Amino acid sequence: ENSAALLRRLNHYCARALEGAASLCQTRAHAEITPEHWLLKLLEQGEGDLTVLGRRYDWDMDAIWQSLLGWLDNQPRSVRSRPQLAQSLNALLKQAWMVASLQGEEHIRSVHLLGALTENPHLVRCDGLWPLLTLSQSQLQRLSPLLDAQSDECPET
Amino acid sequence: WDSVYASLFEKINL
Repeated sequence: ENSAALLRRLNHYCARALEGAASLCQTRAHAEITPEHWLLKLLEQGEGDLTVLGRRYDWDMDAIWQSLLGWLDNQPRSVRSRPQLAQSLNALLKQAWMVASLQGEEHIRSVHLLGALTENPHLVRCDGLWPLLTLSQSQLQRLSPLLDAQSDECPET
Repeated sequence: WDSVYASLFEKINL
């Protein structure tokens, strides 16, 4: 794969969202970090690629956000320790890296996770994520100039 | 070698 090597390939935005997802799992306890735990924090955070795509395609960001929170509520609780990465998140991490690397990128942004999730809609279980799965990666590839113009996932200068 | 990648790593690889 491998798990630790994939994480260092994440950009600042996605890494912060996963850290915040890990913090939440630790408090909710919450055995593993699922893509939904991460997607929740990605939306929660900013005007990231998902927020920009959400706007230009008009997604009920409230419903998605609400749907995610409701799913995370039906997540088995055990002991408030420190969490593992779910098989679904581990697989998403590998597919998103495959999407990012092929595009000549150095880091994985939320649109690469969306590109991975688009050809792998089974990695997510939460029903309210269907607007995220309406896009194709040929489409998301074309939308790159728009994403650099409005998203916090912005490289520098 | 980010100050922030380490903070993420703090959490459970197994």
